[PDB]
Amino acid sequence: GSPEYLSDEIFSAINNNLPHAYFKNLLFRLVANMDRSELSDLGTLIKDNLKR
Amino acid sequence: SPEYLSDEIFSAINNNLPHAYFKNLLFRLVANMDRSELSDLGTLIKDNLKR
Amino acid sequence: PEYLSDEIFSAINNNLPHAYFKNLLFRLVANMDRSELSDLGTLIKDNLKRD
Amino acid sequence: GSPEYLSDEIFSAINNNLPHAYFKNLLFRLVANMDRSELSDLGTLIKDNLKRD
Repeated sequence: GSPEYLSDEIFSAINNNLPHAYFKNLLFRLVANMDRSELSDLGTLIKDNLKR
Repeated sequence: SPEYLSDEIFSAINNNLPHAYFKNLLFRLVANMDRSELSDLGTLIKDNLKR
Repeated sequence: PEYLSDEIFSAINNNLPHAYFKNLLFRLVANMDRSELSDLGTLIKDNLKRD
Repeated sequence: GSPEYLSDEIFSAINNNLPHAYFKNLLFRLVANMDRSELSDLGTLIKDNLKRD
């Protein structure tokens, strides 16, 4: 029975106290752990994000 | 200050973060990046898509 | 971190000298201060350590 | 026979007209395709280069 969502302000405030580099060591290790489908899912989200 | 974080210490890091942090995490960070940043990320993705 | 496309990486390198590709790594690691050195140092370890 | 050695000045010259992001990109394409053997090689060598001040 534990909420699956992190409010913005709490997100923004946790990230303000993480080792800066973590935000690439994450994506690299994330993108590295993806498969084909995970990749187009990500490519497309990226695609959208640039058009918006 | 390292540019890369070691495995077991990055686990130390993640380990003291509630799951909520990671839920739709990929989404969020992607939500914040730059044009060249994400432009960069798109290329890698398109690369491994063929790589 | 700028990403260099699989096609922008290939292009360049084929226009690089065959001799340029000779033990680049010592030159590089030579042209790689201790800071860098340790970063990539750690990484190889991790890369290796994996059971 | 083709050369297989480049003077420190040609190398360096050839590096300055190289995109700033060539080496990091280059550095990990090598790494990524190294087996346990070469991995262990470069560590030992990074180690060696650690204290060869």
